[PDB]
Amino acid sequence: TGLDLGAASSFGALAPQGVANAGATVINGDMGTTGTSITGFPPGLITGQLHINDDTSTQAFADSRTAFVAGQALIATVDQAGTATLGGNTFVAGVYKYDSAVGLDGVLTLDGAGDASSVWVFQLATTLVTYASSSIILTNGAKANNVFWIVGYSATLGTYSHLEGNVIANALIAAQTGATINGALLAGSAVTLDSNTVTVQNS
Repeated sequence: TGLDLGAASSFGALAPQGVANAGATVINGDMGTTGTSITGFPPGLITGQLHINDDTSTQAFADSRTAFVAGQALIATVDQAGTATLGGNTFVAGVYKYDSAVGLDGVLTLDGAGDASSVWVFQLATTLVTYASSSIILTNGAKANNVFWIVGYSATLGTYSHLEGNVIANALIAAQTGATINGALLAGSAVTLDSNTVTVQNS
């Protein structure tokens, strides 16, 4: 019960209303927009293909929204209700449902429990915020590309934070200075970046 990102699966950063970057960002992956503005490359750099307003962009965007729809349609296996904090937890495979704003301060561990095909789907009804130097850790087989952050509004990643997983946001994804991602940023409005490293993971 992982999500298929389709043509989006090679993209480190994808958004309809553009990507804005500052600083020596490195995207180990493709980057695109169905709009026409990318700013800040250079000093940002990507290793893969740039797709600005072309067929790949259109298709990748649509698959990203498809994946988003699926991520929200899954039935939760853990209901976290109003819990506001992710940090300080170890979570095995699951569809975790949170009803409002969540933050990650400290360390969230994802425990593959011995099984590499472990899947996490975080259904975050509203915002995700991670804090400065917060981190997500993988253990016992957990793979980043089997982690899905389904963000009902927008995500903000804290300065020097580290995130594992595919971030699929309904609206904005803003990565603050020095945040690093093993995963992808698939936004419904814009992606903004500052001196980030985003490294697309496979399975």
